[PDB]
Amino acid sequence: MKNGEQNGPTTCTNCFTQTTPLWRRNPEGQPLCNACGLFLKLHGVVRPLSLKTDVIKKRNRNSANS
DNA sequence: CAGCGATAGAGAC
DNA sequence: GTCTCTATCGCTG
Ligand SMILES: [Zn+2]
Repeated sequence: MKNGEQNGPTTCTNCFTQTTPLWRRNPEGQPLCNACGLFLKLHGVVRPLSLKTDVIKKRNRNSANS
């Protein structure tokens, strides 16, 4: 389609967040967003998802990213 | 050209 | 000053 816009709604099975810079996955084949896969895998233990937030701090960038 | 992993940085008190 | 949590970068095919 010429729309090219959104067509596949990915869902984080851990926090349902649809806003993320990189989609991660669990060694079990379950889809995760950014922090869920990075944080859960490194901790190996469940932790209050209460850390759920819709606001993410944006960091600086390189001179130019193609 | 795009996607991913690992490491390090920053913030608040 | 120290500690924790999260994101981006660089590299390869
Ligand atoms: Zn998530």
